[PDB]
Amino acid sequence: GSHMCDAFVGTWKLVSSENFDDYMKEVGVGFATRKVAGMAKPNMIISVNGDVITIKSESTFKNTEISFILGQEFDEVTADDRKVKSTITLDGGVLVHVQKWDGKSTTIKRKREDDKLVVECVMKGVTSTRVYERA
Ligand SMILES: [K+]
Repeated sequence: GSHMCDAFVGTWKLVSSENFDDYMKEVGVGFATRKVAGMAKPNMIISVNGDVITIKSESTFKNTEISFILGQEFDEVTADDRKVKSTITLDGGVLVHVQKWDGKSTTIKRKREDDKLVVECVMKGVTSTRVYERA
């Protein structure tokens, strides 16, 4: 069936993270914003309403929300307030998310492994990995 919904929906709390500072620095985030965001350990709520997928991130620091349809490009406003154009597709069961803006691109993969949800964000060379568990 759509096994995609079952795989992704629910509430995910961050449990580990590597290279995030470096990833943000590369994406262009200011030093103070990088630091506070580095400590924020946000939740990622994923939901599905028919064809429309929704991903929220809530911390005390900052909240964000995207709603989208796979393959359909949409305007997104990132946590650091980049005005970007996003496209999220489903590849092998992985959610691939591309952000284009000002000639730059960054790719965010979200993939289920075991009971975990692994997010890999790649900008130019720099790769960051975050791991989430169901809350
Ligand atoms: K927090």
